[PDB]
Order: sequence, then C-alpha cells, then structure tokens
Amino acid sequence: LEIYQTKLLHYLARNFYNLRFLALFVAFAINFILLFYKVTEEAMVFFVLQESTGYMAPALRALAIIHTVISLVCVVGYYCLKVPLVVFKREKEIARKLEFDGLYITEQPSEDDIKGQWDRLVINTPSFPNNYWDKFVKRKVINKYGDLYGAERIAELLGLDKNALDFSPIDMKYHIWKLGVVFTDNSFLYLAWYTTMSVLGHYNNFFFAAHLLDIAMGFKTLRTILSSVTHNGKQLVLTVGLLAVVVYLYTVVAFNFFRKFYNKSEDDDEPDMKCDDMMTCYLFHMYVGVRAGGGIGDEIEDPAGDPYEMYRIVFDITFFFFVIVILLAIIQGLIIDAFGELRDQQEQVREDMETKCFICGIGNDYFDTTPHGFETHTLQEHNLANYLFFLMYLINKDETEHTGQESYVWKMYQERCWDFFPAGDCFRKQYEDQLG
Amino acid sequence: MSVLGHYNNFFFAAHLLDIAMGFKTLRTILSSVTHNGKQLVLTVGLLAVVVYLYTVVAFNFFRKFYNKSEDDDEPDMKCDDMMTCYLFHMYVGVRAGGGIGDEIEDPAGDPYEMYRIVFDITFFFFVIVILLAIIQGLIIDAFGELRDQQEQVREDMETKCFICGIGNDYFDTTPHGFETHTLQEHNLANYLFFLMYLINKDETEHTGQESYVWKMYQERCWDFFPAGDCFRKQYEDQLG
Amino acid sequence: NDSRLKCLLDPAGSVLNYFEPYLGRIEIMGGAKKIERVYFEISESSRTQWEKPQVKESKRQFIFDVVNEGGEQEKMELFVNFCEDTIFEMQLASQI
Ligand SMILES: [Zn+2]
Ligand SMILES: [Zn+2]
Repeated sequence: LEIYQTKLLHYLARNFYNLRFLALFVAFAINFILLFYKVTEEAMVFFVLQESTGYMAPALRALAIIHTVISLVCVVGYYCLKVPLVVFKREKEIARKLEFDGLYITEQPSEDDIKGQWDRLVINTPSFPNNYWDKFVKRKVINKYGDLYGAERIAELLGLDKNALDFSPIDMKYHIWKLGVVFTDNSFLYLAWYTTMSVLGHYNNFFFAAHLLDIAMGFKTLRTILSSVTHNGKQLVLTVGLLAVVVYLYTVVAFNFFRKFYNKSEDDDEPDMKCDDMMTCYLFHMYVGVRAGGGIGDEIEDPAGDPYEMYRIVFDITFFFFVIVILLAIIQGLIIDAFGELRDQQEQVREDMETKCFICGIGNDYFDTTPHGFETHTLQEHNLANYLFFLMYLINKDETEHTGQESYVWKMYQERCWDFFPAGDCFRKQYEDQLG
Repeated sequence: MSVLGHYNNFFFAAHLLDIAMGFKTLRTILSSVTHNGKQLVLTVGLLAVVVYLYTVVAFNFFRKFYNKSEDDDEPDMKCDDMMTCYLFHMYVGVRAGGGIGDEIEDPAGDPYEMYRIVFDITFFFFVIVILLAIIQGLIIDAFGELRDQQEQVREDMETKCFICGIGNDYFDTTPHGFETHTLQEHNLANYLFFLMYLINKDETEHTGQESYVWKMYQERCWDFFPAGDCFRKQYEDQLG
Repeated sequence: NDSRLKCLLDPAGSVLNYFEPYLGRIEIMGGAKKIERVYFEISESSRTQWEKPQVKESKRQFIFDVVNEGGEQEKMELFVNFCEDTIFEMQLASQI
C-alpha cells in the first residue's frame, strides 16, 4: 500500500502542469457547452440547454465531475511538488535569522511582523528543520549564545533536553506551523479557490465561467501582457481616485449653480432632476459624464439663450479637457511607459550579461585579447553552473573526506563569508606574466 | 487572382494589397503591427474572455434590460440565450464609446440599479479604456523597439571593428586610424572578394597562405579570421 | 609550456574526452591570498536536472532579478541562496 501511495504521489507530482492544462481544456469545453443555454418561462425561470442532438447535457455533467477530480488532484500534486520548496525556504530563513541574528534570543520580532510571530512556534519542535539540510542549527545556536545567555535556557527554548546535550548514559505543533505556512502561500490559495469554484460549479454550472481566468495564469505571453497593467497599478488606482475627486468638484459646482440643466425627463408632467441632491448628481457625473465622448456637456440641457451660458460653456469645455482628454491620457501613458520600462529592463540585463563576468566583474575587453577569450572565461573559468555543482558536491560529501580547499570553502560557507568568490581577479590576471 | 479577374473584374481589387509588399516605407510601417502580432492576438482573445464573463453575469442577472424593441407588441430580447447575448456584447458593447451601458435600458428606478452601474462602469474601464490602451501601447512599443534596434546597430558599427572586435579608441591614436582600419585593413568586402578569389581558383595554383585558408575553409574552421588582434597590434613596436 | 606533458597527454585523449562532462572547474580565492583552481566531480543526474526547462527559466529569472532589483544586498549572498534553492529543487526532482 505504501509503495502504491508513493508511486501515486510521485505521478501526481511529475504531471502537475499537464493536469493544469487538462483542467484548462475541460473548462474551455464546459464554457463552450454553456454557450448553448437559453431561458424558458415554463412565473418560474428555467435554464434549458437548446440542442438538436441530446448529448451535451450528459457531457456537461461528465465534464463537471472530471474537472472537479482534476482540480483535487492538482491540489494534491502541488502539495507534493511545490510545498517542500516553500517550507525549505522558510526553514532556511528561520535558521539564518536564529543563528546569525539571534531572532528569539537577543532580539524579538516586531508587532508588525506576523511571519516572525508564527515562526516562533517551530523552533522548539524536534522535527525542525525537516527540509533544510543543516541539522546542527540548534547546536550552533546553543554553542554561540550559551556563554552569555545560559545553555539550559536556550536548550529549553530550542526543545532540547539537558541530558540530550551530552551522552548521559506525530509532531502536531510542527504540522500546525506547516499548515499555517502553506495556507499563506499565494499559489496554494489560488488552487484552493479554483477547487472551490469547481465544487460550486455543481451547484450552478455558470460558476465554471471563472476558470477561464486561468488563461491569465497559464500562458507566459498573457502574463507578460498583463505585466504592463500591473507594473503601474498603484499609479492607475491613484489616477482613478484623482478622477473621482475632480468629478466631485465639478459635481459641487453643478449642484450649486447649474441645477436647472439636469432635467432628463421627456414629458413636462413629471421631471427627472438629476442634481437636486449631491449623491444623485455625483453618481450622474461619475457614471454618465465620464463615459460620454464629449464630457458632461453631451448629456445635459443646451445652455444657449441663458444668463449662465458662458459659465456653462467653460464648465463643459474644462470637463472635456481635464477629465476626458488628460486623465485617460495619463492612464494610457502609464500602460505604454510600463511596456517601455519592461523592454529597457530586459535590454539592461542583456548588456550587463554581455559586457562583464557575473562572478568577478571584469569586462570582456580584458578577456577578449585571447581569441574568444570572454566566451572561454564565462563557459569554463567562471561558469555559474560549476559553482552550483561545487556547492552541491560539498554539501553531499562527508566532512572527514574534505580536502584542504574543500575544508576551506566549507568553513567559509558555514559562516556565510563569500570572500572565496573571486572579485576583480581571475586565474589569467594573477598568472599573466607566467601564462603569457 | 489575375486569372479570376476575368471571371469577375472586382477580383482585381486584391492586387492593391501589393502596395504593402512593394514600398519599403509601408513595410516598415506594417512592421509596427507585425512586431507584436502574437501579443495583439492574445489581447483580442483576452478581450473575448472578459466579454464572455460579462455576458455570463448579464445573462444571469440583467436579462430585463436587453429589450431592443421600440413597440411593446413584439419584444426583441437580446439576452434570452447565451449565444445571442455574447454576440450582442462582442458586437455592440465593444464598438460603443461608453461600453455596454450606452446600448441597454436605463437602470434608474430599479432594485438592481447600483449593480448595473458597477457593471457598466467596470465594462467601460476594463474593456474600453484598458484593453484598447494595451493594443495601442503594443504598437507604440513596436515603433520604439525598432528605432532602438537601429540605433544599437549604428553604435556597434561605429564603436568597434566587425572582424577583430577592437574598439575605435585603440585605432584612433593615429589620425583617422579607425576609418583606415575599417576601409583598408579589415574591410568586409575584401574578405568577400578573397573568398570569391579562392573559390574561382585552381587548387594546384594556390600559394601557401591560400592553401592554408582553403584547408581551414573546407573544414569550416574560422580561426584564420583575426579575433582581438590586428597587424598594427602585433607589430606595434616595429611600426611605432 | 611543457612539451613532455603534451607527449604524455596523447594516449590519455580518450580518457580525458570521456570525463569532460563530469570534470568541474571553479576558481576561488584561497588561504594564501592567491587565486586557486578547484577540480571536482559533476554527477550525470545533476547535469540532467540542471538542463531542465524549468530550471533554465528559474536561472534566467534569477539573473533578471539580480541585474534589475538586486540592489541593497550582496550579489554573492543572492547567488548562494539561488544555488541552495536550485539544489533542493534538483534533488526533489531526482527523488520523484
Ligand atoms: Zn569572471
Ligand atoms: Zn579589425
């Protein structure tokens, strides 16, 4: 049973993205079927699927069940594929803050830091750290801080027995903390919302219309396009607020001086005054004036032959210029500037990667004296993947088997000292006389 | 199409599209549309999805406002089924200046007045204002990107040699030295003419240098092209 | 600049060509205040998991973030954090 459970969990973890694309395909099919609905009065309103074949309603029920199953197994596959990395990052950050800052020994988390208060629950658990590979965190913290804070107090803080320090001849709290970490993850919350809408789709089929919004999360090109909207989204919200304030000012002016022009009634038996109170006039200006092509002047009474004709003309013209022309141009310019800024950031990345080394920072003109010397330097001498593979080699090796250089780098790595990375120097630069 | 123009003369109207292929300026202008054409198609698809969502909301809650009939003898309900309401939203609401609110019943004096106002305002903001701005911004960004690519070509050709890659500041110690280097020493046309000379020559008549370059050329080995080195750099002590 | 070694490496050409994928080189600043070259072993599973498209996307996202929004922090600290996260991801992908 355990072997089959492990195989099922690994199969769901391996095919997570394929199941997400399958869910998107099923949602598209469901909405294509939903396009064939109609309303019948036989009062009581009935939603009937008009069809000349008689097959689309069992197909709709089958697709709803299939979509709910796929959403559930997508959540399960997410828990076995992406949750370990999130827990690994959180545990690593907790360990670094505990050892190199004294987060729960010397200092304390602020009242505005919910993460520190929640992570206080995990330090005394015996399972911590579970995904982080450094299993001597508590011993390091004890050895660092017991001289000035007492070994017994820190051992009680870190959930370590006094007899457990020497030889001396289901963890519920950790899982509660892990559930709290998982439930605050954005992708898990998105998948939980997706599954909730899939479950609600059986209560009413049109709840399957929300899943089409997954195209905003599934395709990289659409994410890049929507990044032009979310780049300056704060400025967009502030521009909409500024538009609301300006329209409120025009509403105040109209309610004080131009009330007679807001009769929207065809017949004189019953008027339809839109500006006899401030709330109705403000709603009218925000809903009718902004959407109108020429401003508020398109939708109110003609001001000709009136004592306030020139004031009304100035009112309409400044409403057209300030709101219709300028603020919408600010919105469009923010979107276009977002496009240009993203393109400039990508070009900056390209130029920085082409002009200097990522490790040592020496420019390509020094290396290019040798034919194709910078390509040789970035592919063989200071290759980033080689540094990743060396860290992977050092971690997966016994400390008693370390050589002198490996011990040197390992000791500097455990202290978070990155002076072993070459900075402004390389093998060619140091032995330039001997190699040349 | 020219042959079909004898069957019906209006088939000759297609050939005017040849102005898009005949003039270089028109091709450059249409490159601002075809640069981000994939993003344009994806934006139109996103607009279709958003309008479908608004159609679902209107078909569930706002069916009474979609009567487009002047007389009460025979109604013209546009949202009594999902297909008609979706076609109405995609064809009438998008082309309208103020959104779907321009073309349906006035919501005043209704229990669902505020929901209808929020519906119309968010249709106007998300579809009319934002998505068309995304389309226009994609076109303008295509213009700017093409201009930046041309300026990058100009700067790269002015600042370093195409063959050896040495910058102009090394050559410009001699007066007009970089122009001399790019016109006489490492001229691209001279390398083209040398390859043309090598191909059109008998192998038995090749000299030692020509045989060396020919053997390296048949193996696709381009180590004979100087890279980071030139005649002035190698003999700098003897020439200077 | 030794010719006897070049006459010695000729029979080792096939052996040196076999271990070329598995032979990793880095350069460090050693304890003698000199640049040293470190030779180590790269496993084949590490090579296969490094060349996955998702790992490549993660690497290019990391480079983008370091170049643009990489200020106010040491670049090598961010690089080591990226390496640790990538190593964990690769090990998890090898487990499943
Ligand atoms: Zn380097
Ligand atoms: Zn040159």
